[PDB]
This record gives sequence, structure tokens and C-alpha cells, in this order.
Amino acid sequence: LSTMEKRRRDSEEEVLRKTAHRVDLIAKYIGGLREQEKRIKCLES
Amino acid sequence: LSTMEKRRRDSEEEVLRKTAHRVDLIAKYIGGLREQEKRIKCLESQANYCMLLLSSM
Repeated sequence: LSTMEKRRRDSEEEVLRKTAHRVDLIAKYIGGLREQEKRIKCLES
Repeated sequence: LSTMEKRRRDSEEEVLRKTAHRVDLIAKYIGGLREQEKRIKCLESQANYCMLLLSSM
């Protein structure tokens, strides 16, 4: 069972699915996260 | 052997997996940066609040 499941994990199609999901997660949050980098520098001063 | 090596390296599946790992690191760091930015925003707001009363002398 362990081996079959490790094979299911390392499956290429699921790898692509996971990667695409992560990139979309980037697009949602990091898509908005890359903002106000200079705000901390402007206010801290 | 160098030829077989170069072939093993540029193998498409290896490309995909190296890409996956790089994306893993980048996305984890993006989440961490989001959390740290939230915490820093809270800290700067509180410091700007308190310094007004703790002004000087």
C-alpha cells in the first residue's frame, strides 16, 4: 500500500495539478501581495 | 558518458520537477512574506500610536 501510494504521489499529472494550483494561489495573494513595499520605509523614517 | 549525462539532465520530466521545486520554494516564501507584512503593519501602527504620547522629554 505504501508503495502504491508513493507512486500515486509522484504521478506527473497530479504534479502538474498541484503546481498549477500553487501558481494560482500566487496569482490570488502574491498577485496582490507585491504591494506597498515602500510604505514601511516611508513610515518608519 | 558526458553525452548520456547531458541527455539525462535536459530530460523533460527532470525539467518539470526542478520547476516544481522552484515554485514550491517561491510560493512558500510568498505566504511567509504575506504573514510578515501583516505583522509589520500591526507593529508599525502600534508604534506610531504610542510614540505620539511618548513624544519627547
